[PDB]
Amino acid sequence: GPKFPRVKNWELGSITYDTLCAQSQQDGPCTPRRCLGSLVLPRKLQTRPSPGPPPAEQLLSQARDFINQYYSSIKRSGSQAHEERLQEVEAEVASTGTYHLRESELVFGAKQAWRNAPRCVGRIQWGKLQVFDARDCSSAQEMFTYICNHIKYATNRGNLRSAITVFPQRAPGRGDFRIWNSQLVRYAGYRQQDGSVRGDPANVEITELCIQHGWTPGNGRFDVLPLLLQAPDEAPELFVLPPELVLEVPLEHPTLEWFAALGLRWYALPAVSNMLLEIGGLEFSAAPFSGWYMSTEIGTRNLCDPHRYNILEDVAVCMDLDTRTTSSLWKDKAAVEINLAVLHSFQLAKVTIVDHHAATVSFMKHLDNEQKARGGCPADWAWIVPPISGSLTPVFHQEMVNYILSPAFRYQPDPW
Amino acid sequence: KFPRVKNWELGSITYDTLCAQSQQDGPCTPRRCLGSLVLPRKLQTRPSPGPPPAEQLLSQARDFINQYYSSIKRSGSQAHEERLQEVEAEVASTGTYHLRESELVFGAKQAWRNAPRCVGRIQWGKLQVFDARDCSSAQEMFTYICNHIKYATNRGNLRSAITVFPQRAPGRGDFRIWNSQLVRYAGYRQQDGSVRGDPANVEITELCIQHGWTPGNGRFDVLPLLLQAPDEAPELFVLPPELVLEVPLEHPTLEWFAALGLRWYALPAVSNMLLEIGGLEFSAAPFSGWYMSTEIGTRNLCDPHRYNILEDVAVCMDLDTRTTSSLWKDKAAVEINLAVLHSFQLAKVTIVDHHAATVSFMKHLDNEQKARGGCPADWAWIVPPISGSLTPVFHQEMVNYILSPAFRYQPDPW
Ligand code: HEM
Ligand code: HEM
Ligand SMILES: N=C(N)NOCC[C@H](N)C(=O)O
Ligand SMILES: N=C(N)NOCC[C@H](N)C(=O)O
Ligand SMILES: [Zn+2]
Repeated sequence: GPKFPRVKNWELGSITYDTLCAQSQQDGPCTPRRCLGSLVLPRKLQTRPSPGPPPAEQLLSQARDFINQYYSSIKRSGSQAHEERLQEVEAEVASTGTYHLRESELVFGAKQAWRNAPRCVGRIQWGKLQVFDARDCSSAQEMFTYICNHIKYATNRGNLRSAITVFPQRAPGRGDFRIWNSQLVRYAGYRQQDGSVRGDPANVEITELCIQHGWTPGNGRFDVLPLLLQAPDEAPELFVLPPELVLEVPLEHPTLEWFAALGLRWYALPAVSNMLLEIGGLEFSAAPFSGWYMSTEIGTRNLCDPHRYNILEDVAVCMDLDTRTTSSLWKDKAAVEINLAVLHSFQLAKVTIVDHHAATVSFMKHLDNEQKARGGCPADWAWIVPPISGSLTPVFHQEMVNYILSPAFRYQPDPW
Repeated sequence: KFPRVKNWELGSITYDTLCAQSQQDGPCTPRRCLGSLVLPRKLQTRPSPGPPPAEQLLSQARDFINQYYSSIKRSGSQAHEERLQEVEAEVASTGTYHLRESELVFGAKQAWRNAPRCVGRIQWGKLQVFDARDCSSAQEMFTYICNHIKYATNRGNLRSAITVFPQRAPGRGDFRIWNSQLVRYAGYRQQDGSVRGDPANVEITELCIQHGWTPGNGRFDVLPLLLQAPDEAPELFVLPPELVLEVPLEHPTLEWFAALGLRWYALPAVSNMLLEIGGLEFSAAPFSGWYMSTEIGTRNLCDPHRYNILEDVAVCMDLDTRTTSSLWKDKAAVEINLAVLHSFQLAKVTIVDHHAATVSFMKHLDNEQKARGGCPADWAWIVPPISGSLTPVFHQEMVNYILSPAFRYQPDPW
């Protein structure tokens, strides 16, 4: 039949065609010979640093293209305002080499970039995003203030609200605005003497970087790291977040009274801050965004991954499960009780959280919405399915097509 | 060119060079990835309007022969050069050729090894290959099938096997086994849209009745086989009950579990795939090994469009079915997978849990890295349907491609 990817839902038997992928202008990692679709960081999603300004011709088309998406969203394609804005963009690129977005355009692309994120299962909220314009920012100290305002608004005392703060874009012959940390809120990872790590092994490099930059270290599993904010052509400056601004949740179990005594906890606000935001060819090297957690992110990946808190065994022991044999499914039993702990603790502290069931069910609804609106939705299957109970969620049975659409959130090299 | 692969749990890195030997294309392109698609019309070996191009067949043939002689280390020997002569001579005159039993045995093991969606490929060298290429009727097919079953089952101490029926011939029909597996439970579409038994088998259950089978009305009624000899209507054969080992499910601690009347067969024998070796295609080549507990406990019994027993168990367990946040689904699933492992273990029937299975797969990945410089894997299929990140494979990046010999999907004969 149709000349587009046929996509099927095995639970429902329903069929759809993805026509939206025709819009993709950025190549992926796969070729007809092999699928490189399980690679976390292929050199097809990552945006290398451009030491020199993008070729005027290529910037122009990415820009002309973005403006078109913008006007189509307001339903003024072909209009005088549309054609004028186009002439205005090339005029600016012609004399300066780059151009700038209007306030409403930035808000559009930012929402669009989230909307285009293949690995995000919470895109049913894509329209609800508070875009804080911070393109006026000119110092690392000011970045700190904006971030504190971001955390305050976004955290909203446990009734979290999605938001992103856009700092100045990459400008030729001038350094980038960078947040060295991966997230605004992270736990320190201390490299022990015996070789191990106290805290979060993931954050070991940044922890040592903060120390080398004047940070006075603590020695706990859950120490919140300080921000290492960087302004153009200046070394990064260290800033310590006010404890009152960082809302955390002490984990406890609804039935297993001893879970509380484990001293486990997690911060309520998830804010990626190392990702690059690309809109119409313009690159925003620092633009932290945040929403709310899905239970499995904390209870399974963060707490149970081998290379993270790895608390699976400790909980298994407390539960008195046979940790000597795999066929007892002690890893399965503990993980379920740990996720149940994250859910219970957050629901008690009145902090926002969504479980993997409700989360995937809502993404399916988002998929219907997008089929009607754009004829498809770029989705990364391995990332959409929860790290536990996979086939128990509707998304598992949903085939997905993955591709890159702009605007978008891309990975970028570490500033060091 | 050569994909840099990484394991995020150990931070180790390897370059897959084996992908360079892939000659068949997948559904992916640089514009988009379709790797999560179960069966694209592309890879699928559908029927043909005549005999395959001699040029193409000859090249896939010569290639395979090269593989075999490399395997026995006689690459270059007179026996190697004379087998190429025989194949060239035979293709040039008959438009096809035939395989020696030994080569077919090497092909089948290599087909399994190259299967990207198989997590148990560590056992790839251990395969009993029954040469059934001297079959001329459905009745003979059935006797060969009963032989395969009786052997593979081995009173519960399961062994991996494959029975290879006559290859495909241009202008002639195909030897086909209509059932997707030798052992399956019936799916009776009841009046009110409901489905008694296994929903995934509703169509084949109907085909059997259409062909004269007298159906039951249980949830676990073993289906009869519809075997088809070339250009002939399929025939109905009922498997001898003694041949079909089944395991009654019970929980080690939940006494009421048994009362649910749940059970599942011991032998997983896929009978609808096509085995291609050196350009030749075997439309009927049922193969079997043993179950990984998740296939039964999670997928077969818990999938929405399958038995879908999740809620029932949840209620017996007296869980909070009101909200999704009480994780009742996850809780019921873990106990269901447990009951399976207990039952198959109490009954002395081979079964491997997803933890043991994936650990062995990691080991296999290692062996293959040294052996052939890579290993095609379909991440979504290798990672079990529950506790994904709780297993070593989840944290392993994988490269997926098509190597030959290979098991391919094929159209339904009806
Ligand atoms: C509203 C709540 C949200 C939920 C529950 C949600 C959930 C998730 C989850 C489960 C992931 C997987 C992360 C991982 O496995 O590391 C993810 C990824 C992602 N989300 Fe969302 N998300 C939310 C909000 C947002 C917002 C507000 C943005 C941006 C404006 C966003 C952008 C992304 C991106 C770009 C990724 C990719 C992460 C990566 O590549 O490492 N998400 N999200
Ligand atoms: C030794 C015991 C074996 C175990 C534990 C094992 C396990 C598995 C599992 C869990 C899958 C995925 C099944 C699904 O999700 O539907 C699979 C797929 C498959 N296995 Fe194995 N396997 C074994 C033996 C074999 C043998 C003997 C062959 C071939 C001669 C084989 C060929 C394949 C193929 C081609 C697939 C893909 C199935 C499909 O596409 O539907 N396996 N196996
Ligand atoms: N936006 C959300 N919900 N998460 O984004 C990534 C958060 C990361 N998986 C973590 O667990 O910290
Ligand atoms: N070879 C093995 N183990 N299985 O292959 C598929 C069998 C299928 N998962 C089933 O549930 O019957
Ligand atoms: Zn792909």
